[PDB]
Amino acid sequence: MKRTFQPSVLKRNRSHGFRARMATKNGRQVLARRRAKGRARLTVSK
Amino acid sequence: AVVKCKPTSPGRRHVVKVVNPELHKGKPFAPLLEKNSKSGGRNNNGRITTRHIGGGHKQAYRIVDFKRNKDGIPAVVERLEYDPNRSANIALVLYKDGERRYILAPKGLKAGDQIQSGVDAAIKPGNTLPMRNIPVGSTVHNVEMKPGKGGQLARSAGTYVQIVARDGAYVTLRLRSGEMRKVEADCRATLGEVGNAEHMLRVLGKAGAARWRGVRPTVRGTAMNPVDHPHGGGEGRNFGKHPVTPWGVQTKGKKTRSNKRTDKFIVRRRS
RNA sequence: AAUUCCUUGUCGGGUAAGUUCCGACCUGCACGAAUGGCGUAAUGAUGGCCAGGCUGUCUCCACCCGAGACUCAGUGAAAUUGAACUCGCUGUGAGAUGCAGUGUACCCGCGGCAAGACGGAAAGACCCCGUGAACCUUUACUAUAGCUUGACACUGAACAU
RNA sequence: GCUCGCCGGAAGACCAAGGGUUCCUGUCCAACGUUAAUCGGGGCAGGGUGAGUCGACCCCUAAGGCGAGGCCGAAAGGCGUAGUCGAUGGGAAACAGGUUAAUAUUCCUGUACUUGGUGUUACUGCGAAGGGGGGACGGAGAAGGCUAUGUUGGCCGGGCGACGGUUGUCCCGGUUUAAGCGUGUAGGCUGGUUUUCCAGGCAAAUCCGGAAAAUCAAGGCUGAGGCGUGAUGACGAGGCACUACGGUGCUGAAGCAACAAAUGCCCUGCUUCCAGGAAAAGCCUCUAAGCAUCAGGUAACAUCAAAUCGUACCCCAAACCGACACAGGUGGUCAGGUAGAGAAUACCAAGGCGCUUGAGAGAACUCGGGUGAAGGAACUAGGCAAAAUGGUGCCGUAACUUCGGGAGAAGGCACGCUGAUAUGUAGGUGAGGUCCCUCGCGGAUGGAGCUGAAAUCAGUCGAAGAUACCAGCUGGCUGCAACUGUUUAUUAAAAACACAGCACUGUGCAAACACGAAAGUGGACGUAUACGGUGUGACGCCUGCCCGGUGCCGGAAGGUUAAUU
RNA sequence: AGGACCGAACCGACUAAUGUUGAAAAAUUAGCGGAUGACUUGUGGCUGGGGGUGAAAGGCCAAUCAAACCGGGAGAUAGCU
Repeated sequence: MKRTFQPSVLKRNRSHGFRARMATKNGRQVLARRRAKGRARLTVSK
Repeated sequence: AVVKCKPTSPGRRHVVKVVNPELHKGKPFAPLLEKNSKSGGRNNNGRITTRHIGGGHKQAYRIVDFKRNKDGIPAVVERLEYDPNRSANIALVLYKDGERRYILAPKGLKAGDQIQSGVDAAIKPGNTLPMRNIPVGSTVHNVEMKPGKGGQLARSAGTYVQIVARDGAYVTLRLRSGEMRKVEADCRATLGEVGNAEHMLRVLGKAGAARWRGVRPTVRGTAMNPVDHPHGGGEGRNFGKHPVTPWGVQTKGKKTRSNKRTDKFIVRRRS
């Protein structure tokens, strides 16, 4: 049975990568919220 | 020519084909070709703006000359070609100076016939002249609506318009729809009728034939649920309301023309 | 009749016997002509019905080959669980292992069966209730996008009546 | 280690995606492994991934994203031009052998190739963000010529048989060799060459396109494979000195032919059809602005450079997605033998495995199967399930029909093996020899050798010859839908949804309509034989009556009627 | 020639049994349908919540759909347990 998660590094970065988050105001707010929370891993870049 | 396919299997019993042997059996003129990417009926927002559009065979656009501004240059027809972007056929014309262009095919234009555009051009099918010079009552096609804009009327498979009267700067025309419209006499027009009369006689014969054209299936609307269409659902087949479009418009006689911008060039709507 | 309530309508065919099926009849509860009517070859993992072949489907089960079940060694769950020294019957309190009377019964496992413990599982979905929701409908109410009408503004010039 | 069993269009081999050390060696057995564990994809330590040619990066672009200005929008922001990004596509070059416990087209040996920089020499019109060519493109079908590959023979080496025979028509194994370079064949495409002229290719042009003459027919391009060379080499069954029986030096025979043959190659070809089949760059040419005893361009030689990153291992699975060492899911490539139409199926080769609890017993009952007296649907809501039919060839085949079908209708007969026809035929393949020549990978004749059906006749074995696996039950009446398709992922596959066809209606293009506060976009680079919406639903015969209601489309006399005044 | 025929791969999911604290939060086994097309598949892209998409089932939109998910208004309100 095919499951929901079909990994793809290229699609992973384009959808949730660091540059993608910086591309929009709302995405930049996501990083700001995560930085305020002190997240060790800001995004899924690596 | 119209030929009926033999009923060797379902899906071919009712297939009627329009075979034209005169059409070129080869690749078109590459220089006058352009990329034509499909849209699926979706605009720049990505939303379906026109339904029932999608799929179909890949097509390459042909640069058809709808202006015919090469005044005073005799041209000779090289061959007739099949155009996937339009119902009518197109003809490859070679001008006396070595330039090749694509034009709509009139009723009786073949390889070797000569055509010419301009005020002094002869009154023969395929020739383009301003409607001021064209005698009243003759049948024309590819009519221009504005001076120099390019042909915009009677471009279909076998359509044509006729000049009914010359009142001065404007010429009244009887369009295929029956509309009596007037345009400036300076507008250009092509003599004759676009020749594909048999185009309306074809029978697709099967569902797949429509899909080849890029026409996706149409869901009626009475077969949907109320959340989807005004015709909605019901237990069985009820349909107890006035017919409407999606989004709630009568679409059973209700006139939707509200332009009012020109509303002066129109003499009689139709019928 | 995918439509017929009365109804298994009536007659005929098929069967020893046919509420189904097929063919007619018309008394169409409550068919009907593009929310189509009546036909229709072909097609269908489609509905109904009848035959030949075929058989453990059955009369009526028998034997056999394997995997479990069973025993030994190793590892090692689960739902459930107020507490239990946790029997039958009749009666009682509204269908009793637990009350009354009476009968029966040495203590404890293992393999089986599933009648009861109103067995386990899911704060019944049916039903009603709440001045509870949610979507949906419309000639319910009140609004509103859109469409449409006119006035004024953007907006002037002469001429004639 | 010897047997046995299982897969073998994989349960083998090589990758992408993804994972990220699971790879190799040593060591340890608490935990992890559904048991034990000396073992492990477990713990610990060490080791391991070598590139001008593979891939990425890089050059080029598709869908699409972003977007200087710009247009639009309360703000946020939206769309989009010039541009710039974006592979799943296009663009230069490496093959064979050997080698490590673990890497190799990356290292080593041998033999090659590509694109650039600099310099020398000779000959020289060079030059672009421009022009043209090219790149460059569909589906189906059809053969023909080939190769991969396989079979047999020949050759070489070895063998003479645990039990009758086996020195022969016997048995086992091997018989392998690339890129590159040269040759330019089967076959495909195209008529060349020279001069003159021209409203075209945003300006120019010797290039492209077009026009008019002259002159010859042989010019050119593309092109699998074969052959030669690469190769006096490498590899090589097996031997000989070493030989911790763990393995290395040296040596190492034959290394040919015939036939069959692909879904691969010629083929981005050919034929044919309608639904009419990417873009851009590299590359080849054209000149402009400009530079000209320069600079640049062409060829040869020499020299230098080709960086950086990935490279282990798994990759139909115990390493990826499923919480698991989970009967699930996961794209590409490779495609042996016998039988067979076949990538089905059976049995096997190479290779890989026996699926991480076993040992006994041989109860009920459950699960998966085999067989069955007599009867044969009496079962049951229902022939559910099971049983049965099953192949090829020939004969034969109804109603009905849209004349295609129905149809493999139904039904019947023959199938093994041996021999002969014919010591292996018809057919296919085709050597030597002879003849011809513009003598060449040539043509004709020629038929050796090899390969090889099918049929007839006769004989013969069994209960049974399409013997296994594999492999249609058939027929009659009838409802519904024409049909192929589509649908409730995870209880509904249907008579529902689509459908071709039909009709009504809207829409004259800045179209109707749709998404958008707007710009704008789709509709459409379309134009009434078009497009949107609605209903109906192939086809055949037809589709009657009613406009009071509601809606829609017109109408003008009057009545009523908003802001405003 | 064919939304032609028989039939593997491939894509489907009609019947039955098993399983139902399953090997599996939909699978296995034996049959079954399509299998040159309205086919199927890899990679990437686009459409966003009263919205998308939908050969239409209220289907699907990350095991969730008559209005997804996450955070917030928020300790919504609960004449009810």
